Amino acid sequence: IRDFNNLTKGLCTINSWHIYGKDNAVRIGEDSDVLVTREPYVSCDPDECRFYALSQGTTIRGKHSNGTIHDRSQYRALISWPLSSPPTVYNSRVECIGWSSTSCHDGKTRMSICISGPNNNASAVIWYNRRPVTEINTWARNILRTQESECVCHNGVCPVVFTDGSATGPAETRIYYFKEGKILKWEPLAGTAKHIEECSCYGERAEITCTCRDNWQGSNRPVIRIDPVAMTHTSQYICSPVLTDNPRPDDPTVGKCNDPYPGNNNNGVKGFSYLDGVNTWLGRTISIASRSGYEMLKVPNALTDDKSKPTQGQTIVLNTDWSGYSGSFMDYWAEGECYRACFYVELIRGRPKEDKVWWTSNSIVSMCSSTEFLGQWDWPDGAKIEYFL
Amino acid sequence: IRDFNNLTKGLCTINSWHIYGKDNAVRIGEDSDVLVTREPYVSCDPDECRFYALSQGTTIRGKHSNGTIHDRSQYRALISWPLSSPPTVYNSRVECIGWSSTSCHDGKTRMSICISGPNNNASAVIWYNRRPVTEINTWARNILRTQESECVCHNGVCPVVFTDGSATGPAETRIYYFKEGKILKWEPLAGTAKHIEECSCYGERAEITCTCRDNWQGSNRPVIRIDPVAMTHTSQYICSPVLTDNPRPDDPTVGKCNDPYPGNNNNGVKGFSYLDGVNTWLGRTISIASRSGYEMLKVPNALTDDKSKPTQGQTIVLNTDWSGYSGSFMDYWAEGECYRACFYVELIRGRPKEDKVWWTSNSIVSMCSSTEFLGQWDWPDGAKIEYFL
Amino acid sequence: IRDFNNLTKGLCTINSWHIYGKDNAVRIGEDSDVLVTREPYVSCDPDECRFYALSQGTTIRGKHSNGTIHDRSQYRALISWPLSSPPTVYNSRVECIGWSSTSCHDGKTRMSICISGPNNNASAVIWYNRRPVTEINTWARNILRTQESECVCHNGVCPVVFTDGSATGPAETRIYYFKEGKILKWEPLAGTAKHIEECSCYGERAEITCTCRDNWQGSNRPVIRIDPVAMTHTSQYICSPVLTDNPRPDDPTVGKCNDPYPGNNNNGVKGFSYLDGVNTWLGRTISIASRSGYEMLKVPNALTDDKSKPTQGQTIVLNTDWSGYSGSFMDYWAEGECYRACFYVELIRGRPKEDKVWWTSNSIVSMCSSTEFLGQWDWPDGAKIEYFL
Amino acid sequence: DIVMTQSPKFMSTSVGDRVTITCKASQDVSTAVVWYQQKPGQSPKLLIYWASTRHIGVPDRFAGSGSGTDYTLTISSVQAEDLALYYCQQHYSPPWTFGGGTKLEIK
Ligand SMILES: *[C@@H]1O[C@H](CO)[C@@H](O[C@@H]2O[C@H](CO)[C@@H](O[C@@H]3O[C@H](CO)[C@@H](O)[C@H](O[C@H]4O[C@H](CO)[C@@H](O)[C@H](O)[C@@H]4O[C@H]4O[C@H](CO)[C@@H](O)[C@H](O)[C@@H]4O[C@H]4O[C@H](CO)[C@@H](O)[C@H](O)[C@@H]4O)[C@@H]3O)[C@H](O)[C@H]2NC(C)=O)[C@H](O)[C@H]1NC(C)=O
Ligand SMILES: *[C@@H]1O[C@H](CO)[C@@H](O[C@@H]2O[C@H](CO)[C@@H](O[C@@H]3O[C@H](CO)[C@@H](O)[C@H](O[C@H]4O[C@H](CO)[C@@H](O)[C@H](O)[C@@H]4O[C@H]4O[C@H](CO)[C@@H](O)[C@H](O)[C@@H]4O[C@H]4O[C@H](CO)[C@@H](O)[C@H](O)[C@@H]4O)[C@@H]3O)[C@H](O)[C@H]2NC(C)=O)[C@H](O)[C@H]1NC(C)=O
Ligand SMILES: *[C@@H]1O[C@H](CO)[C@@H](O[C@@H]2O[C@H](CO)[C@@H](O[C@@H]3O[C@H](CO)[C@@H](O)[C@H](O[C@H]4O[C@H](CO)[C@@H](O)[C@H](O)[C@@H]4O[C@H]4O[C@H](CO)[C@@H](O)[C@H](O)[C@@H]4O[C@H]4O[C@H](CO)[C@@H](O)[C@H](O)[C@@H]4O)[C@@H]3O)[C@H](O)[C@H]2NC(C)=O)[C@H](O)[C@H]1NC(C)=O
Ligand SMILES: *[C@@H]1O[C@H](CO)[C@@H](O[C@@H]2O[C@H](CO)[C@@H](O)[C@H](O)[C@H]2NC(C)=O)[C@H](O)[C@H]1NC(C)=O
Ligand SMILES: *[C@@H]1O[C@H](CO)[C@@H](O[C@@H]2O[C@H](CO)[C@@H](O)[C@H](O)[C@H]2NC(C)=O)[C@H](O)[C@H]1NC(C)=O
Ligand SMILES: *[C@@H]1O[C@H](CO)[C@@H](O[C@@H]2O[C@H](CO)[C@@H](O)[C@H](O)[C@H]2NC(C)=O)[C@H](O)[C@H]1NC(C)=O
Ligand SMILES: *[C@@H]1O[C@H](CO)[C@@H](O)[C@H](O)[C@H]1NC(C)=O
Ligand SMILES: *[C@@H]1O[C@H](CO)[C@@H](O)[C@H](O)[C@H]1NC(C)=O
Ligand SMILES: *[C@@H]1O[C@H](CO)[C@@H](O)[C@H](O)[C@H]1NC(C)=O
Ligand SMILES: [Ca+2]
Ligand SMILES: [Ca+2]
Ligand SMILES: [Ca+2]
Repeated sequence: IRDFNNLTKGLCTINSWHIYGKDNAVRIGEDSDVLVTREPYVSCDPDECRFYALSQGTTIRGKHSNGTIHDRSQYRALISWPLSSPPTVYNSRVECIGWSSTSCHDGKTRMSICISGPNNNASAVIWYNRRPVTEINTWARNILRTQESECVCHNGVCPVVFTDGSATGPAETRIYYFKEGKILKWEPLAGTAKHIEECSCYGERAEITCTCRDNWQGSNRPVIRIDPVAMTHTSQYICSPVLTDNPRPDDPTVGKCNDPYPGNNNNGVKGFSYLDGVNTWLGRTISIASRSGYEMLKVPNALTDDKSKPTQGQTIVLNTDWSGYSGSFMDYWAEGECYRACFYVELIRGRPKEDKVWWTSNSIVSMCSSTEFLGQWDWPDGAKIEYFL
Repeated sequence: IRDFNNLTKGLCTINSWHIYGKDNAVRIGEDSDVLVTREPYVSCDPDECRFYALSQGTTIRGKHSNGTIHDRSQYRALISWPLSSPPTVYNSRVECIGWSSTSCHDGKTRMSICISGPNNNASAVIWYNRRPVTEINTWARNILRTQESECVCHNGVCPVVFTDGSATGPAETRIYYFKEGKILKWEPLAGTAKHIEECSCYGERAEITCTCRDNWQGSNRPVIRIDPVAMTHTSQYICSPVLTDNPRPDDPTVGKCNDPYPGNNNNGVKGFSYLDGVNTWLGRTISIASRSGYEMLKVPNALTDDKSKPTQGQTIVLNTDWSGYSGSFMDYWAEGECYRACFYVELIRGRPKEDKVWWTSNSIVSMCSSTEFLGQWDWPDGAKIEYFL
Repeated sequence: IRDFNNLTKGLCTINSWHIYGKDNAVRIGEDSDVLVTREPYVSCDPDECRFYALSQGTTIRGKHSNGTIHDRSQYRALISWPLSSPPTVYNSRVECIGWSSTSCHDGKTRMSICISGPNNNASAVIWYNRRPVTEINTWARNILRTQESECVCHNGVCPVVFTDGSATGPAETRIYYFKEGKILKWEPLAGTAKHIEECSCYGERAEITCTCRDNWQGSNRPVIRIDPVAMTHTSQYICSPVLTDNPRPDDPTVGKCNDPYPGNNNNGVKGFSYLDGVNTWLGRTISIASRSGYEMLKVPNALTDDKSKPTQGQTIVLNTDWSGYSGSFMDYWAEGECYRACFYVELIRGRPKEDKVWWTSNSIVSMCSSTEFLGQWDWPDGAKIEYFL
Repeated sequence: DIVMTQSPKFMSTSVGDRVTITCKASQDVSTAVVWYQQKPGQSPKLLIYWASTRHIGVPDRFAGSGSGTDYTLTISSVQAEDLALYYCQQHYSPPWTFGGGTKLEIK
């Protein structure tokens, strides 16, 4: 718009899900100059919504796609392209160079942060209106990381959650408040959460909600709620027995609000949730051991009630199909009474599970929320690992 | 424009046809990253006209083009691209995800509706200004379908005809009136028509005409005329003995206005007509059994007089060449006294008739109307199924 | 902007370097329609920054890339494309035709000069607002050459340094002052420098600094400082013992301000420096014999003090990796107190050193300056000469 | 190649009565079955196409039917002159394959 954005609405009644975006990137990339990506996401400008994702600097088909299972390198770069077109060599815009990103638009223009570096000496640089403004060098010296999906801004201020430290144990997570590229302040993570990675965040009624990842001990997901106005936050867990991280222990009868739920240590998968009282919906893979299938569950009050079991659901990716990372996003500039909630599901094709090929790319699926009850379909990446041989 | 459109003119004198658009998509797609499409069409913005068509999510040449004879899947998507350029991976805009579409622009911005789903649990989502606004879940639960060409809007209101039900027998066809994405009302199909599929529609003098497809028993085409202002419609058949559907029984001496004309049950092909009194022109394939050839015939008063035989004609695609689907469109914002009438002809290349290859794509040919008598030429897709082997 | 640019600021405190741009052009060009280039650079419009470079008129992979080690021909052309995207056939803009360029934007629009011709009868044509305005035919008749990176303009006036003559001995170097395409005046090179090639220039506080190349006898680099306002210049050498040209004699204890430093005659490599008193930083390859590695060194007062040895450094390209040409650039329209200093490093892959292939292309790396101390990483072109066999 | 199979190959009906000649494709051919008639020592005459559409001017007493892989031609009020060989053809995808022809004896 030509004015900062204020999250003035609340979420709309989430009664079912309608497909919003489909990539088909790996299927088309078997015969088009498509980029190998991973860690995908979706963010909207006032003007348009786009698929964002971390490039690997090669095409699926090019011989340099070999060994793209490695997450970080100097060939990675946050890139961006039209809603539902593949991430083609000829239509991707490079947003900045790095192997961890987050990107959001504040009403006036957008902030993109790409983190780069060796693991022991990494730096974040905060791009604003496509020029580097601020940079933040490492603080704990072992892999500074961030969101992996869009951030949310209220009146110029965008909280961005960063973790620096070990994924196996206590790490230094700090919440930074930027406004227009400059750091307005930062505080350290406070609350009952025990470890923070890859926070999926959305914003309503002047407040920001982030479902993150507990990599050390959590199988239930930790939640940070940030007051963008007062520049404070808190962190608790999702009480619900409906465990949503992956791999996970099987779901209990009663769960744990102020602590990690035991069972699968040193692992996770980025994930999201829509926490709105009765209108709460959660999403987990269907498999407890692997990233196969992805499903949405209405679990009224899952944040707060520690025996909330699901009342309505929706199958998104079939359990005989692969999934991966998920994250929240909304089109904050779309017309209406409220926020249409939406999310995305990375579809990881490649190594390690499908190691007949040596690349790891992924596809993207997006859905937004309908007040209706629309019927459901499953949405497969779709490629046959056998035509690339 | 920055204002709704009102169909204030009438059609111009249609005396012959001048080529408006040529794709050559399959010929160029034998060595370019071209998309496999079908169900093509053409719609105009105030600003520009574009070729629209349902993508299959693969390039002609890529190994995932195999089995694109199947009409619906989760890899299909309404895409769009420049007038007469091929539907390339790098220049297609994805309008929405689904396997049945219709798209029109109301003077201010455009409406695109993509239908998706399993056959027994499908949903329509109505995109307006590139954001999902309304969605409509199925009503009869066996393949909800719609137009397959552009819709027409008068003062914000766009009637869109949908059928849900069996293509072999009575089905639930409803006319929906949208304005700006929201449903203003909908009524059920009323009149003497017996089944409705794929209505080709154009608009003049504040009224909307739709030549559709009778799939159950019709070999003559059923016609819906919709008052966009009063939000009502009626349906009768094309009286003329000049049968225009395909396959068809051979044309009679006298025909049938208020009923389907007997002979070829459970079949058709989407088709169009320009019904304007003396200035009526109809179009049918040249072959009665197959989709080969396409020709235009001036048949004065074909809607109403049931012995109207053609007085002037024009060969568009040669009978030794393939055709396919046709549909109407006009550039409602073009300058002048009247509406230049135009249409398109899908050129289906591939399976099942040319099964030496396993893909089904198509090319597009467009023509608009000249007051002149311009001489004629035939317009072949042009590719040799033998260079893809 | 819609107004000429005045260099009103000074450089910012240069304390470390943050990556600004990465191409990965050769890696992606092993399976995308990428152009073979060399002599790359980066210039900014008010609006955006772009990678510029001299095309060779072929793709890496096409059979006409063979013998692109030759510098000049009629297939070369100054081309331009998005920050950090590869120089693709489908996204390059041809700026003009020739084998030596320089390009800069004066606040209002941009000047591009491409030099062309046989070596004994060459001509420069100065394009302004994408139309040829002025042209300058040769003066010494043996290869008229120029900058190879962006020029700098103050209030309409852009000094551009040209050399015409022998690279082995005295040559006719003239400084031209253009304003809007027309020549405002030109003077001949004056000062203690002995030969001038490929001047890297940046601008601050109404003055223009150019670190050039001494091809005849210099291993220390000659520096031209041009008053854009008064239309005068002077030339001295970089006093510092920290020799920065390549190949070079090993660095001494005491150096030479007003003369070339002896040791390696008839050779160099285009290079740059940021001369700002204590805040001076220089850059040289790491190897004295070859273009491998590239590193930045803080050498306080290196212009003037002839025993200045480095106090802080930063490794940019590893000595086990290839480098090539470097040049300065800044985003003169970026917001703030000062000029963020930046540079680029051409990464030459191909013949002659890697002659297993017959092409010579290159990649590009860009970095800008941080006031912070950000940690360092090395940035390899990245391709494996073995996958092109 | 889609194989069309006819059995039996000889059939006998009385005058004024009915006969049903079965034809059978070896995969779903989507009603794209043509029936020709070859009157003893003459050309074939295209009788019906798309399983039931009569060509120009064959009398409505020739009725065809079918789905999938099973089609049939019925002749009612069998004239002494319907004695001929009846042939099904497939008209869906190349090459156009025929059935063996069934001979109709009049009883
Ligand atoms: C047209 O479309 C509509 C709309 O989509 C269709 O209706 C929808 O259809 C859905 C399927 O019928 C239905 O969802 C279901 O809703 C119930 C509530 O009534 C919900 O409990 C279901 O979720 C459980 O079951 C699914 C599989 O069906 C599991 O994948 C899911 O994880 C849930 O079970 C697991 O978690 C529960 C909570 O802890 C446990 O109680 C349960 O034991 C189970 O746990 C095991 O597995 C876990 C992982 O798989 C593991 O971690 C754990 O440890 C345990 O081992 C399901 O979502 C929608 O509500 C319904 N909506 C509407 C409006 O009707 C309609 O059918 C379609 N029509 C046609 C003709 O097709
Ligand atoms: C330069 O260009 C100009 C402009 O194009 C040329 O002049 C034009 O040329 C056209 C061809 O000469 C001419 O069209 C014809 O117009 C007559 C009216 O005068 C019209 O009847 C013709 O249409 C019938 O014939 C064509 C084949 O020629 C058929 O394809 C068409 O379907 C029409 O016949 C079928 O339908 C009729 C209506 O029911 C039936 O009466 C008829 O029996 C037939 O039916 C059978 O076949 C059907 C399917 O094919 C089947 O369904 C049915 O069951 C039956 O079995 C034809 O359109 C233009 O009028 C003329 N225009 C002008 C301004 O001159 C000019 O020659 C060019 N000059 C040069 C030097 O080349
Ligand atoms: C996280 O990142 C930070 C930030 O990058 C890291 O700290 C930085 O790390 C740098 C490496 O430790 C350090 O740079 C060094 O700084 C010293 C000054 O204290 C400087 O002298 C060094 O430069 C010389 O040495 C390098 C190799 O280390 C040479 O490549 C360079 O050319 C310099 O030596 C050559 O030139 C000198 C000047 O004439 C001569 O005195 C010397 O003899 C030598 O000459 C020979 O070789 C030449 C070509 O190679 C040849 O031409 C000549 O003829 C001779 O034969 C070096 O730059 C940064 O200052 C430091 N910055 C900060 C803020 O700490 C930190 O370590 C990282 N942390 C982790 C955990 O990894
Ligand atoms: C690139 O892919 C190739 C095959 O496409 C990989 O090949 C293997 O390389 C290892 C050595 O690192 C050998 O032990 C295997 O036997 C090789 N197999 C084949 C089929 O050659 C290769 O490792 C990949 N990585 C790199 C860095 O080249
Ligand atoms: C994809 O195309 C191939 C050939 O390009 C198809 O191949 C046939 O597959 C069937 C089994 O479904 C075999 O009985 C045929 O003999 C195969 N022929 C050849 C030449 O291999 C294949 O069916 C197509 N579809 C899929 C889903 O792979
Ligand atoms: C183009 O590349 C080819 C190989 O890709 C070069 O081939 C050599 O050409 C010279 C003659 O000029 C022969 O003596 C060598 O034996 C050739 N080698 C091969 C492998 O054929 C060729 O020189 C390059 N240049 C041109 C102008 O064709
Ligand atoms: C945004 O929010 C702040 C605090 O709620 C308010 O004072 C400001 O005027 C609002 N501006 C806009 C553009 O909504
Ligand atoms: C459009 O049509 C309506 C009804 O005919 C009329 O009242 C309105 O003013 C017209 N607006 C435009 C832009 O033509
Ligand atoms: C630019 O500089 C000149 C001389 O310093 C000054 O007179 C002129 O007004 C300035 N214009 C702008 C746009 O800064
Ligand atoms: Ca965990
Ligand atoms: Ca029909
Ligand atoms: Ca030298």
